[PDB]
Amino acid sequence: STGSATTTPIDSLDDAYITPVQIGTPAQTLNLDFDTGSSDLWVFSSETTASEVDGQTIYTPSKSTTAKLLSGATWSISYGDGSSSSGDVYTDTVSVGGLTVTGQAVESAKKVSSSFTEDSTIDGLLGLAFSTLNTVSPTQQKTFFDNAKASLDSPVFTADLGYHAPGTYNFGFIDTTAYTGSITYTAVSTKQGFWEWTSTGYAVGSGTFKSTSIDGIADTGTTLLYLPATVVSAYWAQVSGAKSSSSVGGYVFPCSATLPSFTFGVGSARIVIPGDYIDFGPISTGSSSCFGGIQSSAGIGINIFGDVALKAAFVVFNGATTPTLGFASK
Ligand SMILES: C#CCN(C)Cc1nc([C@]2(O)CN[C@@H](c3nc(-c4ccc(Br)cc4)no3)C2)cs1
Repeated sequence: STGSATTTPIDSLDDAYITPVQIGTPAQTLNLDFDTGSSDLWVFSSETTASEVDGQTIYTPSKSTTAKLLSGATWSISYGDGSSSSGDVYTDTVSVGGLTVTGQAVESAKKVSSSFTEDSTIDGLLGLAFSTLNTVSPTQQKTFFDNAKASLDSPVFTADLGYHAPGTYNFGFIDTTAYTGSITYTAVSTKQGFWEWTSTGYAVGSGTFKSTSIDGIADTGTTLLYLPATVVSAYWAQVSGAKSSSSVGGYVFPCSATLPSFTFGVGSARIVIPGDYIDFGPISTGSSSCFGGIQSSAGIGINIFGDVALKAAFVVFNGATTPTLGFASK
């Protein structure tokens, strides 16, 4: 089997991408944030504390003929921004882009933190990291991909995120029309539960390439590109007036600037992030200070190839017995 679904930016900055997911019978369609950096499929629901729901579409398990309480199971998760959610668990039929998993754990939120409430466009998350990170207790649950894997034509999914435009998540096949050149595959470590790999270096703008190993994770659920402070400083040093602002929480730059590209290495191949992809616009409405799309990982303990990087590429998440990541230009 295969599936194919369109993913759409939630706003004009590409802060996140949402993909429609069918849950239950009859289908209840919720728009979920596919997150290769976590492993829980959780939704706003009829159980979510009413004051914490503000415009989201909710899953109502009592209206699904295929829903079953996963008795005694609970879940609780926090994300890198400090947001969190928790609740109980149903199993139900879940379909993405025509690909169906029966008995998928659907984690129903009883509580969500303020950043989730405030984002009316995100109805929940669909985790696509390794199932060893799933938070359901006492019986850990598998991701949608892990459950689908054995049925897929090939044990892969691909992320083809757009820049200020929709893109595609495919399951079970590689769309050879969706990229240019070849896909370069690179080894993955699953030891931390992430799609963790080692970039071979970077370049700023038209500069020469610096060969240096950069461990990090491919994370569709993170907006920005978080890299070591040395690399990030070398990038922003090329932008007049750019500086790290403790009050804003990262590098800002004059909105009057044109930004240089940023290249990262994948083996002997290179992915070039256009400068415009690094512009996240005014820090507040009307400001002439703009927020940078490349930020230091120093406070977080891990480098993160988030959407800024991934949307410059066609990315293969190969979940074969030895997992690998593939990157192609597009
Ligand atoms: C600090 C620190 C150390 N590490 C915990 C950093 C890491 N963080 C991760 C994620 O938590 C998983 N994917 C990202 C993600 N964030 C979301 C999200 C959050 C809020 C809202 Br509102 C909507 C979506 N979805 O995915 C970040 C992996 S490693």
